[PDB]
Amino acid sequence: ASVTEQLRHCSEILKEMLAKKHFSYAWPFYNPVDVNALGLHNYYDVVKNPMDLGTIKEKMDNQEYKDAYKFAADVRLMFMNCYKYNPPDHEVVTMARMLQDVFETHFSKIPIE
Ligand SMILES: CC(=O)Nc1cc(NC(=O)c2ccc3c(c2)c(-c2ccc(N)cc2C)nn3C)ccc1C
Repeated sequence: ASVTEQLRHCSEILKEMLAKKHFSYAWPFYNPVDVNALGLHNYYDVVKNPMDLGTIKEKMDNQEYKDAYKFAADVRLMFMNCYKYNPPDHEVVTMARMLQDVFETHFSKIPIE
């Protein structure tokens, strides 16, 4: 479990989160929340550190993650932003949790801290 091998598995996890099979619930998370289109103008009063898969993929491609756990922190931040902002019963929370189930299932293969 070198850091290279771990970062390689994190790239595979991200590819899986962006894969076609999950599009039906992952699409709200591909790009920054479109606050202006949706009219969610209190979003930035609640969420001070936005994150989305496109941002994570740009960081991964730029070699910006030093280890698997910094990658995990950014992925989990994207999900926590959704859970912090949206009502727990909301449809986008259901979609977020489905995408998180994909992440957590695969991230379970990464050695602990
Ligand atoms: C404090 C507050 O007002 N909460 C709140 C929020 C909602 N939410 C929506 O109405 C909504 C509709 C379509 C939406 C979203 C949210 C999001 C979204 C937003 C943020 C994050 N982080 C991730 C995602 C995927 N994407 N799409 C396509 C409704 C009622 C309340 C009271």
